[PDB]
Amino acid sequence: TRSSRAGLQFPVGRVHRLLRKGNYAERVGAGAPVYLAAVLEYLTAEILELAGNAARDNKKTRIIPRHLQLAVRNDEELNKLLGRVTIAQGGVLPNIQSVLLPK
Amino acid sequence: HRYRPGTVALREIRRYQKSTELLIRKLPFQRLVREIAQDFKTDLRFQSSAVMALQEASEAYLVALFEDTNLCAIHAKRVTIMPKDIQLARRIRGERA
Amino acid sequence: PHRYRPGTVALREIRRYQKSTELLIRKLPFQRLVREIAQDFKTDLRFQSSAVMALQEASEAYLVALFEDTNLCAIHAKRVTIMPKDIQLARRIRGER
Amino acid sequence: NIQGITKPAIRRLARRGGVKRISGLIYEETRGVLKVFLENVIRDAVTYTEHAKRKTVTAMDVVYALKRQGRTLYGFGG
Amino acid sequence: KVLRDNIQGITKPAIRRLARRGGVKRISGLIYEETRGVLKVFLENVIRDAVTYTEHAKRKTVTAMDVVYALKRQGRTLYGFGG
Amino acid sequence: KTRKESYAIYVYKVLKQVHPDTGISSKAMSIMNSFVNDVFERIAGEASRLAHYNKRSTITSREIQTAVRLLLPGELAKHAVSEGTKAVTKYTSAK
Repeated sequence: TRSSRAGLQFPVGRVHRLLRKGNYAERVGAGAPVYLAAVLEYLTAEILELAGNAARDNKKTRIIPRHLQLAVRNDEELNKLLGRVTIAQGGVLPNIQSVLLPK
Repeated sequence: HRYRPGTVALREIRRYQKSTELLIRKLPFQRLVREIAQDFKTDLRFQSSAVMALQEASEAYLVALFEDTNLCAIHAKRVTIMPKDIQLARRIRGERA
Repeated sequence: PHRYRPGTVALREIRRYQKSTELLIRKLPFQRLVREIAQDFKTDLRFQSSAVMALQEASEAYLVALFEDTNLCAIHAKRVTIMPKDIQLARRIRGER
Repeated sequence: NIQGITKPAIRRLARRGGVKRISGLIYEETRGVLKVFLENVIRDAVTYTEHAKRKTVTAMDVVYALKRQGRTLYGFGG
Repeated sequence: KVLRDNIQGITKPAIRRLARRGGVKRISGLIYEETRGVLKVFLENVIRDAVTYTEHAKRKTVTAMDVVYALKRQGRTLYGFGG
Repeated sequence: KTRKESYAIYVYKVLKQVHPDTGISSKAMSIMNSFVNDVFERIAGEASRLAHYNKRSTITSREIQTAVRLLLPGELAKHAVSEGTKAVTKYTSAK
């Protein structure tokens, strides 16, 4: 493969195909399917990280959409990135405005 | 014993922000969807996932919207949301004119 | 002597600045500012004089758009004076950070 | 039909929304709002179906529509 | 030569002038600093991006185009300067 | 019965790399796959304009790189460039 040759889990082949076929440019370098597959791999790790955490915190062995949402909205940097994305079955973070609380 | 005005409203907020289940019964929603589309094209079929997709997108949107609505209510030293808030929310979003 | 009442010149000035298109921030200050911020990102940068002028065009537009929506927030609160908290509500709602 | 969007359903959405107290006129306002929303999304959706020469509006037409409109949704074949 | 405190170039009469074209009549005194705050987050955003284009184009000079591309990126498209 | 692709299995392998004793639902799996494709477009897209902007025909690791720096928030970008520059050099090692 090449996932091997770059220590990646993410299909370095698949990616090289998709760049060429998805009409981004005439020609496509050798490093880029690797650079990108990596960045894709990197980021899917950070999510899987904090969601899993969240599934532990929420006492489950399996990650459901909520755990993703919690991971995402609680992370300041990830939340920005997915600033315009609604995640199916995410729900919302619990947040109740002060002045609404009892006295 | 009776619970006071807004006490059950407070308990309900907690309950819904803790859950991720959809809040409009999917059947009348589904009928609303077909109605609206018929106005664009006749004799049409929907994938059940196509209806869910719409449902999720719409609710998520409305919730977000109430959030921002609610802030305007609060901005006006109020605690009740009112149509004039929604209009301001949307106006500033640049949704409405 | 003579003294225009409070708010009288404001209304005048609004009308003045709403007729014209000429930039409102002074040219030189503006540039010094942009050169700073850019330095603090990478040293040893030069600018096409038109590239500053672009950023300013883009800057004022934004802020005028901003004040517009700030102003609405002041008015939402049965007020006529704009306040940091107003700006703050506009930006939350615009979904800025 | 539209009035099929029940008052209690609209209440729940506002509760998940963080809202404590709700005026009567809201409920109808919500409806126009929701309507406008679906319309635009379904208009774009259908246009995709019309262009795909399909009787079936798919999930992907929807998904493509939401993208177009900057309301991207995950979980239906991104 | 070193550059310091330039945001205070954004004088109060100007932050005023903009607010007027903005339809604002009455301005609270705590506004002028918040505006500078905002203008800064704004310029830091466009120029972070403008610059990234300039670095990619392997240049020491930032062009009208790098700016315009940045704005387009940030969903604040601008006509009048190329593109 | 059509052979529809995804990133599913690799998402999993990476899941094991980070949380060995944890699993995932189909519903969340879709979200991970959506997430991947979205991010892939956004980066690929930026890269694409980058090339054009610079009157050049090739999308190299460099284009991808700067694309990443425009697309990502300060910290997340930072690590991304790492993993990016790393796996590339490690790739150009082997042959």
